[PDB]
Formats: sequence, structure tokens, C-alpha cells
Amino acid sequence: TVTIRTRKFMTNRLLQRKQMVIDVLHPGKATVPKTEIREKLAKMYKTTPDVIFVFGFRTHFGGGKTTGFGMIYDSLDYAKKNEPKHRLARHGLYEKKKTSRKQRKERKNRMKKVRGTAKANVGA
Amino acid sequence: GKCRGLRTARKLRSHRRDQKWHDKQYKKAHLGTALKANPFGGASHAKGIVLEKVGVEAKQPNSAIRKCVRVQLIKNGKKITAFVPNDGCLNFIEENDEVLVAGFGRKGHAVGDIPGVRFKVVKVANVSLLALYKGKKERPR
Amino acid sequence: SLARVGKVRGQTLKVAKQEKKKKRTGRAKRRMQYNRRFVNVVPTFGKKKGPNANS
Amino acid sequence: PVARSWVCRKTYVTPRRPFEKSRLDQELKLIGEYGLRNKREVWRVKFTLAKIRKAARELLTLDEKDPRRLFEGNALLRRLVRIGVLDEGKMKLDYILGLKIEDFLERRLQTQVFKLGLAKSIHHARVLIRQRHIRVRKQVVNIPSFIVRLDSQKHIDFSLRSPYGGGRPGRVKRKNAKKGQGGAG
RNA sequence: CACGGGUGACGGGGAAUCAGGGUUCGAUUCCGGAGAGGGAGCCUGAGAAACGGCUACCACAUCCAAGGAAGGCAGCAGGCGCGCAAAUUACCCACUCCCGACCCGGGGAGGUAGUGACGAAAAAUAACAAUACAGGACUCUUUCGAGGCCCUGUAAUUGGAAUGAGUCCACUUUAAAUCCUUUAACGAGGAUCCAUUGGAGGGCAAGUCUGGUGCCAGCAGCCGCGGUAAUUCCAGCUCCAA
Repeated sequence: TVTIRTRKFMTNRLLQRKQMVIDVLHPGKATVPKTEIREKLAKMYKTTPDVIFVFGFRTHFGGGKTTGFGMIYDSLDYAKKNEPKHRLARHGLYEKKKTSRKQRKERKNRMKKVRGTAKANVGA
Repeated sequence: GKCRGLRTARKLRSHRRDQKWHDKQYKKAHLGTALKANPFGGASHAKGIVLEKVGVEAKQPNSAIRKCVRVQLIKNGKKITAFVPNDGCLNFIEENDEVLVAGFGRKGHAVGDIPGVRFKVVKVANVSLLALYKGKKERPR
Repeated sequence: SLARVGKVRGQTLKVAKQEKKKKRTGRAKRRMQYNRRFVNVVPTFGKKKGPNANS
Repeated sequence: PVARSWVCRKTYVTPRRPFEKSRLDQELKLIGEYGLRNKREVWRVKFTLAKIRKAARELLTLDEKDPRRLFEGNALLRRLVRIGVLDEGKMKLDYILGLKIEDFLERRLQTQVFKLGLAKSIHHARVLIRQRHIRVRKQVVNIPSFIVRLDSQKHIDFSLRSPYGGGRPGRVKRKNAKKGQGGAG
């Protein structure tokens, strides 16, 4: 009973994708996940859900409607060319560094103490 | 104004500048002597050290004994005969204890039956005296 | 002298505070106040008695 | 430096006299009859009327055919009719001064709920808004101080998710029916 | 009104406050100036008299093997002192842009959270119905009293109806979170899931109520109360203002 319609739809040849505002109607139930959105847009636009990156969901007061925004890529390699790394980690296909920012600052000045090749020996 | 010339602005402004110094409120707020003689120095509240408790005799017809405390400051070193605000609160105050002293509300003028005191105690030993009267707080001993 | 501090407060006889129904609060406090001032009164001659006036 | 508002503004003005008998009679009439909560929002509607009254007065001082008066006069009268306070045949800047504080209080949604007759009490009307049982143009309003527009007046009804309307029963009905069935087995 | 002195004077755009005019403030996010403990001098660089650059003196402070070496948080945190007075030694470059040889690296700039009754905006702490009653517009009754076509309120009298605060999952949110919103389930009849702060002679709304106190304690911004019937002190009831 969840119907998805098209708002602010326009193609991108400068950016090799599509983009539109996703309007989701789910009255009487919870906010559907971003994963659930992907195949519903995949079937109605007849594409694969792996090139579907949809986010930015905020529920209106009273329920029944959430406003979201997403991009449709032309191909999977385009989806990894021009995209922030965190959204690639949102779907689990990218694993970023887990080293804290403070620790990255700790060995930076310690490598400054040693002039020469032995900067790499200071780190760990 | 008396003179009504079209270019007497410097005459009118100088008269208003000079006659303002004859006003009690303007001269008090624009002289260093008024702030020099104030033990607070423009401060709303201040902390002081109790060195003794002083009983102050009352004025004309209404006659009683008012309980006061000789408060010695830490920021200036001056001594203030501050008044203990409420009834039966001199048992709460002890010797050599820091007290938060403010004014009483008349802004530099002796208030009512008490002669020569403009100051009241708010907090004692970082504990509010109002809660001591209400029993909401107990003095650490 | 300074010995008679807390003279009366010490010797005043202690009454423990008795229990009563908690007052209706919020807009219900003003709802209760509105009716018994305006609509519940009747036209009577003489001095209007105060809310706390007892003789 | 941060990029934000730093705009704090009071929505009400306290009276100059606190303790007069005449003002205490007048505002207490306005609270109980329309189900208000405190004297603060009483002063809060008066402060909004003071802005409209002062904006109208400076337009009367301006001469006729003043393009500032022509544009601001028409823009101010556009908003007055569309909230259902000023008649469309009374559209003129000089009857703004004759507008009282008694007229604004119907267009509050708490009073409009009683005026439409779907609440038993004016104070019960505030409970229905608080418990999200009603909606305006398919949008639930939880606040009684909603300003109902003239064109949005006829769309006020119960919300879809409301036991008083066409929705699921509340907690008490689920509590009473479960033990009624639980007692019977 | 020169010169000089003080300035508890960084200046302005502006802030509070006003019918009209004015008064006070502007350390504080934007612009411009000055500085990195106080001076002074300089290297490089297009641009510095730079101090998250040197060179000396002054004051403070550090390690020392006693030979010597080395420092500037009015940068974000944080610690001491000073005070009446002011937060975390948190996370992240995901937004804004900036810098570099640069699509890629870096940014305590900045963003996100924590403390936080500075303050501002919205807004809980209840609502309905029935029984006794105190009664209100009507008809009869010269009064008494009646039915309630219409109601108004009171009473730990009774009854169910609806939600939040909190418990609480799914999703969303976000760099990862968090908050809000949606979503299930619970969750209130003294809905103990209990609202406090001042005052009750006048200004100034609200007891000539009760007891104790007896010019004592004390109250009181002011007028004034208290000396044995205190409408003013201390308690209780009640009431009044937000």
C-alpha cells in the first residue's frame, strides 16, 4: 500500500546519473528503511537497486509521509566514481580507516622529530 | 531654555553639561570618589570574613536590638557591619566563616530602624541562609 | 545583649502541617478560578465579602 | 564565528500595573470562557494586536495615493480577511483600529473546535488537540494556538489515527476489553 | 576650548528603552585597527618588524651529569589564581570554504555532540457522564413547593473514555552517532505520575481567623506594627499575584 511518486526528477549528463526527491507514503506503519526504498524504485524505473543511493528521510508530524532524496546512477562504476565514501560504507561495499583522528595527529609530530627515512620506523 | 538662537547649540549643550553636575544622580555616577568609597566597587555581591558579631541598638520610637555581623572583605580588605537578614539566624552564623554579602535594597542609604547598615548576608559557607531557615539545608560541621 | 537570639522562634509551639487534597493545576486552576468568581455569584445587596474575609 | 540566528524575541508584554482590580477582571473573563492556560498568552495576543494597530496608525498618517500606503495597506488587508477576522466588504485600513482582542480568539483552533461543536467542553477541546485526535487538511495539529485561516476553516475534522474518529481504539479501551475478555476466558 | 589631564574609552554597523523628542550601552560573531609576557632589532618572503620565526635585555618558569640546553595557551580543550561571575583535557573533516605539487593529503578554522533554569519560542501537571445538593431563565401557587422542555456550579460519591513523562523495539537521523518525528507493546480515578516562588494594614490583589510571643524576638523598600485581645513578629487554616 506504499506508493512512491516522482518529484524534482531530472537527468544528469554532467554527473552521469539521475536525481529526484523521493516521496514515501506509509500511513499507519513505521518509517520504511532506506533498503526497502531501493528495490521499489528499481522495479518502477526497471533498473538495478545497487546503483540506487537514497537517503535524507525525515518524517512529517502525524505520520503517513516522509520526504527523502536520492540519486540513480547509470552504471555501478559511475556509482563509485563521484560519490562520498561514507555512502559507499552505508551499503557495506567500502571499508574506511578505523584509526581515530587524534591518534593520526599523535604520530604526525613524532615523525617530525626524526629527519630522514626513519619516519616510518617511528610509527608502530 | 532661555536663549533661542539659530546657532546657540554650543551654548545650550554647555549649559546642559554644566547643570548636569549639579544633579545628585549624575554627579554620583560620573565621579571616581563615589566608586572609591563604595566597598563593593560596583559589585552586586561580595564575599567577606566574619571576625565578630555586633549588636546594634535601634532608633526612635521603635526600639529593639538588631543582630549584625562585622564582615571583612577579601577583595578590598575593608570592614562592613552587615545585617543578619531573618529572625533567629545568628545561631546559624559562626566565627571565621565566609559570607556572601550584598546590599539590602536602598542603594547606599541606611534602612529603617538600623542606623548605618546597608548590607545583608545571603549565603554562609557556600550554603544559602534562606534554606537554613527553611531547614532544606544543614551546615557541614 | 546578644544572648536572646531565636528567643521566640524556639518557644513557639510546633504545629505539624495537616494533609489536604492537592490543588488542581495548569489551566484547570484558572478554570476553577473563573467559574466561582463570575458565573456562580448571585445579585445580593450589601457589602461583597472577600474570598478570605471571616469575622 | 558561527552561522546561526542569535534572534531572541518576546511574544508578550507585561502590563505596567500588576495589581489593579479592573485588569484582573477582564483577563479572567478571557481565560475561562475560551479555555486559556495563563495570563501570559493573554498578553501574547495583545502584543500581536499592538503590532497591527501601530502599523495601521502610521499608514493613516501617510497621505492618500502614497505608494507605500497603497502597497503596505493592501498587503496588510490581505492577511486580515484570509484569517476570517475582517469582513471582505469591510476591507479598509481604518477599521483596523476598531478591531478588538475579542475577535482574534475565535480563530484560535482550540475555540474553533468548540465552535464546530465536536468537543463537549472548551477545556475538553484543548485535550483533543493535545491527544492528537483531530487534523486540519490531513495534518495533525497538537497545539491549541493554531491560527485557522478563512479558507482552511471547513477542513477541520478528526484525524485518521484517532479512536474518537475512524481509527484504532485507545489504551483504556484496549485495557478494558482485554480484562473483560480475560475474565471470561 | 588650543595645549594638557582623566577615561571603569578599540571605533562603527548596531542593542535596550522610549507617544514626540532623548538616555544608557556596544569586550562579543560583520568591517577596519592593535598584540601574542614587556620593550627593541632583524633573516626569508611579493606581502611580517611575524612571535604555533629568530636575535638580545627585563620579569617568570624548566631539565641538568653543574659542563650546558631549552619556553611563551589574549589559538581548541584543560589546570591554578582572581573573583558575585562564566562549560568537555569529547568526536569528525560528513556541511561551509581555505591551503598545497593537488579530483586523492591537511584544517581544535569549522561542523557535530556533552555541561549548561544566561536567555527566547511552543507547551504537560487532566476531560466527560451519572447520584445527592446550592441554585439560575419558565407555568401554577398572594407565599410554601413542584417538572426540569434549557441548564451552571460544588462534593477522596461512582463510572469508564483519551493521551503523555518514563520503560521501550524497528526505521529514520548522522562521518558514526545523539535529539525530534513515525512505529509496535506497556504506561494514570487521592489519574501519590502530588508546582513551586512571594504576600495577605495602606501603595497593592488578598482573614480584623486560631494559638504562642509581650517594644523581647523580630517584621517592614516607605508610612509604620510589637510594651498581654499583634488584621504587620513565630507557627496552623484560609486566601491573593505569576
